[PDB]
Amino acid sequence: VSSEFYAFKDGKMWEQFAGDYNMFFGEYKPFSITFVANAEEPNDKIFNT
Amino acid sequence: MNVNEFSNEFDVLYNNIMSNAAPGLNEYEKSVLLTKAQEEIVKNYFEPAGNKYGKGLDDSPKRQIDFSELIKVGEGVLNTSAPTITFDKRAKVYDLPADLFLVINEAVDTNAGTKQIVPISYSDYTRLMSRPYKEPVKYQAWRIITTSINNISVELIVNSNETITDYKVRYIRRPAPIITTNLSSEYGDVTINGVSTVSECELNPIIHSEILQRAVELAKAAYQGDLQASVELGQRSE
Repeated sequence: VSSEFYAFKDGKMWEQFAGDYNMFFGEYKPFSITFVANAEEPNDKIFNT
Repeated sequence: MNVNEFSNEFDVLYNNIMSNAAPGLNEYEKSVLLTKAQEEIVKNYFEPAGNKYGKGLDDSPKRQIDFSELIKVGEGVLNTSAPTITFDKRAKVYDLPADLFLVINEAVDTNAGTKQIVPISYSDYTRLMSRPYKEPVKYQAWRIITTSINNISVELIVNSNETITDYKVRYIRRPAPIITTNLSSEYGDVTINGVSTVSECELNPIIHSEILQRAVELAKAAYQGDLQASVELGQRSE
């Protein structure tokens, strides 16, 4: 709407990208990032740190 | 240093100044490495050729204070319960203490008098038994090890016409393990030397630094995984 992004859930309008971090619709949701670690993949490695 | 200090200070040395930069050891692994390190330190500082100074048990004040809390005096018990066979006709079998690591002085109290025991090698026994008399000198007795079952059995070859009334043994007691936590709490049934609970160091604080440094070196070698490092630091295992 104009120069701002909005969302509608549970009968209320939620302005996006304006609240506190990691708070979706008043609830805290976690964040994560997964990445495969395969360097020199024929070799067997002990993953340490 | 309490066990908590051995664990906390392993990570100021092994783990790149507690930076989690090196691999990371559990408390069971640290306990195992500390136990192995203390055994290695005892063995190296006992033999003069095993350390860097060429000095053995009683060759300097530092060495005397190192083994001060291991030296124990105990009596041998006659092994008359088991009617075994002795290699010498006049050998009275005696059982030694169970917590025995290295013997350094033995004496036998006879009716004639106290006699210092000489641990006689298998060559000297054959040499001295090829002669006319075949008895020790007036102020000494011989000792050779015999058939032993889950213990240490010694034949005391004292001169004939004499009876043994006592047998005192001064030895280095077997060190107790170093354990930094109750192993059963997180690791199922792992024991270091049969004890699963916290075990402090039974040694003088003077060599605690030596033991910790040796443990750190052993950890770094076991983790570098090179065969060369393992065989190089395996030299000092004796």
